[PDB]
Amino acid sequence: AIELSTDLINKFKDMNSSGNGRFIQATIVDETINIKAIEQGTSDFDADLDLVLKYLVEGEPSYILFRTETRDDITNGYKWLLLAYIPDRAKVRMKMLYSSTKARFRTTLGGSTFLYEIHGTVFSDFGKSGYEAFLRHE
Amino acid sequence: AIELSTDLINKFKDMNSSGNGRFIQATIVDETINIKAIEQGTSDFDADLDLVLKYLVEGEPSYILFRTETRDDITNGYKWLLLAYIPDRAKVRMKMLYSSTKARFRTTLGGSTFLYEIHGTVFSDFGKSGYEAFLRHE
Repeated sequence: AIELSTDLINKFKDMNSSGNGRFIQATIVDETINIKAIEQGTSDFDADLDLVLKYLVEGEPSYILFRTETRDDITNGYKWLLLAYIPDRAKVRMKMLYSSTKARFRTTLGGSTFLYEIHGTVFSDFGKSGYEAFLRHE
Repeated sequence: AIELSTDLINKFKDMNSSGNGRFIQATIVDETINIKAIEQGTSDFDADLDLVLKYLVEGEPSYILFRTETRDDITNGYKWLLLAYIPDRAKVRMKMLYSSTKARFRTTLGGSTFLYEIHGTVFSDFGKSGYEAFLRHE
C-alpha cells in the first residue's frame, strides 16, 4: 500500500508537538504520501480554515492535515482534521487510491490524532463555510 | 491558563492610551506573560521596526507587542502588531508554550488591538525588511 513518507511523519510530529504551524498539504508521489506545502497560519483557527482554498488545485486530489485548537493528551500535541479533496472528475484509479489511502493517516499517526476526517469533492466543501456545513451533518 | 501579568496589562494600556513608547518584549515565566524589556522608540514607526532586532535573543522565544501609528477608534488608542519569535531550535515544550499562548493577547487586551499577528523563526522575519516581506505576502 501507499505509506506516509518519513519526511511527512517527521514534519507532522514536529508541528503536532510544537504547535507552530496550522496545516500540511500532502499528495501521493512515487510510493509515498509526500509534503506538498506547509502553511504557518495564525492563532485564529476559524480564519485559517479559509487558507486551505489557496492550496487546493482544481481536479487534483490532495490531503490537508489541519491542526485544531484542541490539545491531544495522548501525544502531548493537538487533535487534527484530515481534509481529503478528491474531486469527482479525477480518474477512477486516482480517486480509488486517494480514498483507500485516507485510512493510512490514523493508522500511522495514531487513532487519537484526528477529530474528524472530511471528504470533499469541490473547494466549497472546505474553508470556514465548508467546515460549518460538515459539522451541521456529522 | 497562561495569563498576562498585571504589569504587562498596565504598561500596554498606558502605552496604548498615551503613545508613550513603541514596544514591549514579553516572555513566559511560570504561567505568566511578563515584561522582558521596553523600547521607547521614536516618532518613526518604520525605523523603530529595526529596534526589535536589538532585543531578540537567538534561539530564545519571545513576543513583541509593537505599537503602530494607526488609530484604533474602539480604544481611542492604536493598532498593534503581535510579533512572535519562535525559533526552531527552541525546546519543543517552549515552542508549544509560545505558539499556544499567542491568542491570550487579543482575549485579554481586546479583539480590536492587533492589526496583524506575525510569526517568525529567524531575525530576518522581523525588522522593517521582515515587515515589508509580511505585508507583500498579505
